[PDB]
Parts: sequence; C-alpha cells; structure tokens
Amino acid sequence: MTAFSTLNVLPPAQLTNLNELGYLTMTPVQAAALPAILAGKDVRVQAKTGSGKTAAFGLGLLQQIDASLFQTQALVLCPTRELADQVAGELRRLARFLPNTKILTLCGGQPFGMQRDSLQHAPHIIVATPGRLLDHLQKGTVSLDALNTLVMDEADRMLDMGFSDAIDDVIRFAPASRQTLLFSATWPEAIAAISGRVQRDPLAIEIDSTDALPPIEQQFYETSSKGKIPLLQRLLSLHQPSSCVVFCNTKKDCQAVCDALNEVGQSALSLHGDLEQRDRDQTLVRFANGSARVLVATDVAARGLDIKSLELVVNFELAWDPEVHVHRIGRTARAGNSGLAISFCAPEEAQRANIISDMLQIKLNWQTPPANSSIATLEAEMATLCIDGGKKAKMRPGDVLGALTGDIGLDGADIGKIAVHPAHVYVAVRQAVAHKAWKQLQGGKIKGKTCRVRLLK
Amino acid sequence: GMTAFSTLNVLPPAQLTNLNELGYLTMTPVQAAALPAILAGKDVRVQAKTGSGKTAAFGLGLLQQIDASLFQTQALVLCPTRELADQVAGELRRLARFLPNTKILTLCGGQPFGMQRDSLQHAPHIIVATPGRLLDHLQKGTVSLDALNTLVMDEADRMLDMGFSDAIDDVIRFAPASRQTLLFSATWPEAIAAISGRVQRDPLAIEIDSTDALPPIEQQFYETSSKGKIPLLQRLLSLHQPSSCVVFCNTKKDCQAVCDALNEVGQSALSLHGDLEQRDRDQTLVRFANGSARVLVATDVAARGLDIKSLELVVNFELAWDPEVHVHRIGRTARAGNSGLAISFCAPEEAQRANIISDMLQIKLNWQTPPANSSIATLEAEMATLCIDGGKKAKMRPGDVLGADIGKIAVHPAHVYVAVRQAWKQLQIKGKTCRVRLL
RNA sequence: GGGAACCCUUCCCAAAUGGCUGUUCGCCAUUUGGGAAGGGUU
RNA sequence: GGGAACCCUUCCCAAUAUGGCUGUUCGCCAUUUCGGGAAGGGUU
Ligand SMILES: Nc1ncnc2c1ncn2[C@@H]1O[C@H](COP(=O)(O)OP(=O)(O)O)[C@@H](O)[C@H]1O
Ligand SMILES: Nc1ncnc2c1ncn2[C@@H]1O[C@H](COP(=O)(O)OP(=O)(O)O)[C@@H](O)[C@H]1O
Ligand code: BEF
Ligand code: BEF
Ligand SMILES: [Mg+2]
Ligand SMILES: [Mg+2]
Repeated sequence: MTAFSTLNVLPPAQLTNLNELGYLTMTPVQAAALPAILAGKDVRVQAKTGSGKTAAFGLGLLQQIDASLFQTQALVLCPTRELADQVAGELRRLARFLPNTKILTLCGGQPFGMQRDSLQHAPHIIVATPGRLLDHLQKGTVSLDALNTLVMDEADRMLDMGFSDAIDDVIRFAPASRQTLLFSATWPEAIAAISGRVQRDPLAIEIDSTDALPPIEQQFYETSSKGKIPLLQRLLSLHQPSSCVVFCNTKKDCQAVCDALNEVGQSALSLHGDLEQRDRDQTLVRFANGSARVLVATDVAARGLDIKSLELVVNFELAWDPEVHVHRIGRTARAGNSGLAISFCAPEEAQRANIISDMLQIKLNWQTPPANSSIATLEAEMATLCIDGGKKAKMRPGDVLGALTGDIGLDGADIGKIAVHPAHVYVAVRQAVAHKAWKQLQGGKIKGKTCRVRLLK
Repeated sequence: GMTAFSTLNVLPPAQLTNLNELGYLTMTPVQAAALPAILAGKDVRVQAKTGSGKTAAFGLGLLQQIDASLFQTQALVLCPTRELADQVAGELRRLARFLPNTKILTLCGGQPFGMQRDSLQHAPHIIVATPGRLLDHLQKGTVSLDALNTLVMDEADRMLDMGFSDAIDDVIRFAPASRQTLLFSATWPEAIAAISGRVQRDPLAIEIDSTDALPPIEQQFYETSSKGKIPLLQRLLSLHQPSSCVVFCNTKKDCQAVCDALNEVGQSALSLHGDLEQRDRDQTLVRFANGSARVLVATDVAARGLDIKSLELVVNFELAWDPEVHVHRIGRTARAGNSGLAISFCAPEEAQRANIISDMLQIKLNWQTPPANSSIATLEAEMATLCIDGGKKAKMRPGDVLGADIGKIAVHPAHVYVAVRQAWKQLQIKGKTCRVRLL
C-alpha cells in the first residue's frame, strides 16, 4: 500500500491508482501541503525543483471533482504551452481512478475552432496558458462559474509584471469563493509580498529555502563570448552526455548554437518562441525520447519541464534572473537523481555570477578546461516516427506496441517512448531500425486501420 | 394555340436553350398566361388543371430574378408535403441549369436538423420547404429572408387552410413586406380564395380553367360494400393489368391494410403515409416511380403535386372527404398531355360524396358492373431498385453511375437510386468503390 | 530581452458547402484548416 | 381524418460528435446528439 493512505482522505480507487503509477512514497511537499489542500485552504508553496509539486496540487484538486457534473471545476495556469501540456498529462494519469474525467488543455498554436468544439462538452479540469484561456473566456466558450479550485504553477512567473494584467483579467472571470493554490521553486520577496492579492487567507508552506537545491553539481567556466561555442563543443565531447540542455538568453543565439553544434555533428535541436507550434511539440518529443542528444532552448524550457534522467544542463549565457538560473539547472537532478550544470561566464556576466553566488550561498566552482581537447561527434540513439491519429483515432500505446512487436516484425527492446498526442502518436525506435519501421508501417496496419506514418526530420 | 417561350421576350438565350434541351418546346396555357405578369413583378393567384406546368410557371418567374453572385436567400417556395417539396426543388434545379452555381436547398422534416444547419452556412439562393422545419430554422436564426424577392405557395388553397394558417402567418412575419407573392393551385374554393389576399399585395387573379375543366381522365364508379372493396380491387387489378397504379385511402390503417392484402395475393404494392420513416417514404416514391413496384397505396400525402410520369391508373378505395381532394387524386394521372383512368369505389355512406363530385365536375357518373371473381392474377414488377451510397455529396453525376437494362436514375443528396431489369454483387464507380444495397 | 495573445495582407496544398452532359475515373465556385512569405498589434 | 411540426419519459441501433480505459494492436465503456427506430404518453 502507498504512503498516501496516511492522508486518510483519498479513496481506495485513487490509492490503487497511485500504487500502480509507482507513487509509493509522498515527497516532502506532498506530505506537507496535501492535508491543507484537501481541507480547502489556500496555500503558497515553495519546494525545490523536481520534487512533486504537480502531484501535490493535482491530487488535491482531483479529490474535489464531480465527474457527473460536466462543468469546469478546476483550472490550472502555466507560463508555457509545453508545460501546460505536461501537467495536463500528469493530471490525466492521476485521474485514472475517476473514470470519464475530461482534462482539456488550452494554449496557442492549436487552432481555435477545434478547442471551441471540444468545449461544447465542458471539461472537468482545464490546464491553460493565459492568452488563449482569456481569449476563450471573452468569447464565452469557457465558464468558471462552477470553479472549485484555481492553481497557478510557476506562480512567481505568473504574478510578475508581464503576466499581471492577463492574470487580473482571468481572475475577474473566476468566483471569489474559490480555492487558490500557488506553487513554485522560487519566490522573490516582491512577488511573494504581492501574491496575497489572489488568495484568501493563505498558508505559507516554504519547506525548501532558496539555496536548498536538488543534488546538482555546478561548475563555472571563464570564457570570452567568442570562445563559448568552441568551449561548448569541446565540453560536450568531453562529457558525452546521453541528453543535455543548453540555455541561451536570445532566440538568435539559440538557433546559432544549435547550428554550430550540428555542423560538428553533435545532434542538436532548438526550442524557442519563433518556431511553429507543431515544430515546438515535435522538438520536445524528439529530445525527450532520445532522438537527439542536445536541446538548445531559450527560457521557454527553463521552468517545469520534466525530462527524465536528463544528464546535463549548460548555461551558454547566465540568465538575467537568479531565480531563472535555479529553474534551468533544475531541469536535471529530478525525482531523486543527480545532475551536472555547467555555466559559462564572460566578463559581462560577472554580476549575474555574483548574484547567483550570493543567492545560493555557495562559493562558485571555477573549472579550467584541458589545455587542448578535440571535438567529437554525438549521435542520437533513436529516431521518432509520427503516426497520424492520436487520441482522436483511439490509439493507446498498447496498439502501437503490439503492431510493432507482431505484424511489422520489430523487437520489443528497439522501441522507446510512446507519446500519444490528441492528433498523432510519436514512437521512438532505434536508428538502425528507423527506415525499416517506416517503410513497413507505411503499408502495414495498426488496430486494423492503415495509417499515415512520417519519419521526423 | 401554341406559344413559344421567346414570345415572353424576357428570358435570356441561355434559358431558352435550357428549356429546349429539357423538352419545354412550347408554353402551356398557364405558363403563357401567368409568366408575363410574374416577370413584370406582379403578385398572382393562379388556377390551372393538374399536370399543366404550374411548377415551371412559377419557377421560371422566380429564377428570372435570382442574382447568383449574391449568396443570400432570394426565393422561397412552400409545399404541403416533403415529397412534393423535393420534387419541386428538383424541377427548379433542372430549370436553373442556365444559371451556374445556383444553390437550391430543400428544408423538410425527417432529415436531421444539423446537416441542414451546416448546409445553411452558405446561404442558398432558393429554398423549397415545408412550413414546419422552415419555421424551426427561422426561429433558430439559421435562415434569413431579409433579401427575399419572391415567395411562392404551391397548393396554396391547402397552404391557407386552417391547419396551415397559423404556421404560414408565422413564416410571413419573417419575410419582407415588399415582396412578390405567387399562389398556385388546381383548386380554389372561393372561401380560401377570399382569405388568400392577406399574404399578397394587389394580386392578379388568373383562373386558366373552370372548376369542371379537368385533364382527359376517364372516370368509372363501382358500387360495393365496405368489406369486399379489397376483393373488388384485386379483381380490377387482375383485369386491367396496369403498369403503374395509385390507390388512395382516407386512413393510414386502411392504406397499410390494403397494401398488405395486395402483397399477400402477389400484387407488388408499396405504402406511403406519414407513419413511415422518412427514408422509407423517399425510397418508396423512388421505387414506385422507376417501376420497381406496380401499385402504390397512399394517403392524401400523395394527392397533391406529385408528378409520376405516365401513371396509368388511379383508384379511390374510399372517396375523399373533399371534392377538391378528389380532383387532386385523379389528377395524378393524365399529366402533361397524357390520358388516364380513374376508378372510384362507392359504399352506401359515401354516395353523397359521389353526388357532390358529380355536381362539381358537372359529369354524370359512369357506373360499372363487377367483372368476375376468379383467379387472382399476378402483377410482377418489371424493375428492381439498387441504392448506391454517395449521392450529390460524393459528386456522382448521372453519367458517372451510368443499355436500356437500366431505367431511371435518381441522384439524391446522400444516395443514388438506379432501376435495373428483373448488378448488386458485381457492383459490391468513378474510381472509388462504394457500398451497394438491394431494396 | 524572454514568454504569453492577436490583427492586416497576398499566393499555394487539403477538406466543408454547392454548381456542371443518362457510357464513370474529373472541372469549376465560395468558405475554413493548416504550408508559407509579407507587414502591424500588447 | 390526412398532412406539417414538436415536447415528455423509457429501452434499442448509430455518430472519431465529446471524452475515459493494461507498453505485444484489430477492442471496451461514459455523456451528448440541432442523429435514426421502438413503446406508452401528451401538444400545436
Ligand atoms: N510521490 C512520488 N513518487 C515518485 N515519483 C514522483 C512522486 N511524485 C512525483 N513524482 C515524479 O517526480 C517528477 C517530479 O515532477 P514535478 O511534479 O514537475 O516536480 P516539480 O513540479 O516540483 O518540479 C515527475 O516525474 C513526477 O511524476
Ligand atoms: N412547357 C412544357 N412542355 C412540356 N412539358 C412540360 C412543360 N411544363 C411542364 N412540363 C411537364 O409536365 C408535367 C407537369 O408537372 P407540373 O408542373 O408539377 O404540373 P402542375 O401544373 O400540376 O404543377 C411535368 O412532367 C413537367 O416537367
Ligand atoms: F520545480 Be519544477 F521543475 F516544476
Ligand atoms: F396540379 Be398539379 F398536379 F400540381
Ligand atoms: Mg512543476
Ligand atoms: Mg404542381
């Protein structure tokens, strides 16, 4: 039985679901905030990165859901589309105990009409970005009149000056009689001091201080701005990370670093706001399932993204905000693992490095690189097939896996992550078998129907 | 005397060629008389006998005022039955071939409301509808008559009866006050004629034929008891051996009972009444029209408007309550210049109905003696109907589906019906393969 | 700077809504989905 | 009477309409239907 039983609130169906999902022990933040959340209290939570906040507020809000009432009862706000999709997926996993629970995500990039159509049957839980959610609110396709609880993940980001007007506009559509949860790994005392405007007598649950990170080893390298790309290529060759995320402060630098890494054959994809949304989603899929070694991103990937066993984070340029520095490195060392975060520091970034040293109360570990080091190739172990259909075509992972193991004649150990999206299914297969799987699935059949299959770039 | 459509001096050469292609060689009397005033924009109330071209008479008039570039509703036509609405729409489509990209939509019950709502996003130029579903669409804002030029009521004496009065009034409140209004019918009791002027604006009354001037229909009456009508009917069918026949009854119960009594004696008979599924009604009409059945037993849902080509025989199993309904029934035969036969049964209690018919038509009844009472003869259907899934939404023009072993081809919105000689397994078209059912 | 939204064009591809000759395998027309590329919004 | 429209219930069949469900497939459920039948009730 799972430790969650000590809460003495969750139904046995949810306890069994947690046991099946492997949630055998409550993380500190779950143990600390779930009583108060299930009691209906407003909370502002500060726990370290990759320590279970999603389940912390998800179990809480799921406990107060009436599946028979097809109106929206829970609303979760995220700062980026990929993070919205991610926490929506985790909530759907946590909601298996309660059958026929509709969890819908509302972000830009998707066409507005398909979402308007899916909203005719109101979803129980909405996970959303502020722009598209406010668009749907002003046009009367979403009602918050039945809203029990409103969650703001990355709440210090949702309450900054950028999102402030959009948030104030959204809350105007929400009841005053609502539970309001705020979760983050960082709380600048400014955003913390103003956060009371959206809550009603909240409990401050600050279990992890600002300097209490997960087991992340940090290393800093002095370098001129011009030497950074050579140094990055040499360091990637030295470390040989199974996966790595490189962060830049601008999309121009992001794409430039991606291209410079690819010209030396270090398998790299780029993720920033100028990409189309299909490209953003597919890029994240491919990096997560092993179809690329390095992901180069702007701060659109700094927060919340849960990439499993990510081995390395590199700060090409230190982030403007030390809070964002903490979130970047937090992409590694999640769910109890360790990680490494290398950071470059040019003379213009001295102030950023000093503020990081002060905030984390650590003496920075400056590494000198080897005198000479060659540049090595980094090839991806996997490649991603994109099958047309998704949840709209009722494709569950068992169908793709059984078709791959049987009819097409592929080994069960040559297929990695299966990610079922609303309109497509992404499969990871080893690079040797990729073209074979593509050609045979072309004229093959999954779940009886014949489908369209693309090999992603 | 003959008059060509060019004598109207209004119709474009495209429309003149279209009429010549469709076999409208010379105008009928109702066309020659009503079309000048209709094209001049006058409201008209028109009488003309059955099977004399009233449909084309008002259709050409309203098509002359359509602007195909403006994709709003500009012409509305109301019908008493769904099958008649479909038929009038089809004739209007054939007449509208001179005008490319002309949307004529039919709004009737039985068909789902959602597909019609979707089709209404691109507003049609012409709507042919029954008042129920049309009013349902109007009140729900899916149809707008703001740009309406012409409103037409076929079978207007029925459209203005007490049953349809309120629905019609409801529909008119959505239409513009400045509109052209055309009322057409084969019959006009002077009471309903007097009340009809409320929907019109200075109408012109054109009574082409006096009430007793019918098409060349031979009328024969038979005395019979109530029971025994079915035996006498079976015997008359065995005697005359009609290629196509229509049997009218006053009740759906009698209709279905007569239909099944005809079927159990081996006489191919279909039924048509309001208690049927709408797909069933449409398929029944298609099968009876293309020759897949010899006899059609129907209620007064088939009394008005329907144009079955070269229908050979009509019988009144029971005389209609109203003589106006009687003339509409027999009018199903002897259409477009053909002759016909109309046999009527007369029980003791319907004798006064027979007498009122005699007075209205100013004809003395020709009573006939019963022929014989032996050997119920067979009446096999010459054709059989197959249903292809596809229709107009699958872009199936008749030529695609397409010798002389196949009769009529009926291209519907969702299906295509074809009559073959007395195909399925070999078909089970236009590149794509399709589902085929045997009716 | 980085996210989070949108409007204005202007051409492709595909599909909703119709039109087109009783010897098929297609051609139009309007609309809306992305595929773009052009400018503008917070 | 006969048409032209519904509304209640209450069971079928159907709908990638809207969702839910085991990582060795070809399926199983839920709601809605401005989708079709049945079987009683009513209404215009
Ligand atoms: N109780 C638990 N036991 C084991 N794993 C857990 C537990 N709770 C969460 N996880 C997993 O650990 C990771 C933490 O993800 P996340 O919820 O995003 O942490 P955070 O939002 O605080 O950064 C996820 O993969 C989550 O599924
Ligand atoms: N001018 C014409 N020449 C030849 N046939 C015609 C002409 N006008 C109509 N018809 C045909 O004669 C029949 C009359 O159908 P219809 O117009 O509905 O008669 P009704 O006057 O009773 O409404 C139909 O087959 C129609 O196509
Ligand atoms: F704090 Be986590 F990475 F959302
Ligand atoms: F008068 Be007809 F038969 F429409
Ligand atoms: Mg998180
Ligand atoms: Mg007529």
